Amino acid sequence: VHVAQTPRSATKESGETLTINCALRDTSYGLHSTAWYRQTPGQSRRDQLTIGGRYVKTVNKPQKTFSLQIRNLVVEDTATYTCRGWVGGREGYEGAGTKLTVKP
Repeated sequence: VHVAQTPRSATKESGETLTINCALRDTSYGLHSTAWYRQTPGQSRRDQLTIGGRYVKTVNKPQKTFSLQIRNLVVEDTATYTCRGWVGGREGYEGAGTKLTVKP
């Protein structure tokens, strides 16, 4: 059991949209719930993103896939983004991360 997170890294322009695709794989468990996290080089803890506004989430529980869209990118969005997929209430798995760089 693991989570495949694509893309591993991305460079985008300001005002563009980034899309991160994650898939729960190698498990007979279902996709229980999802969360998305962000961490900049200046942080040793990640922040959990609040969905809404520029952040749009999608969950396909039968396909065990889930994605995130960050719209109207700015330089401040430069960070590593991690998706998390729960197989239940007390157990979850995470992707290898997306290193995003946004150019001015």
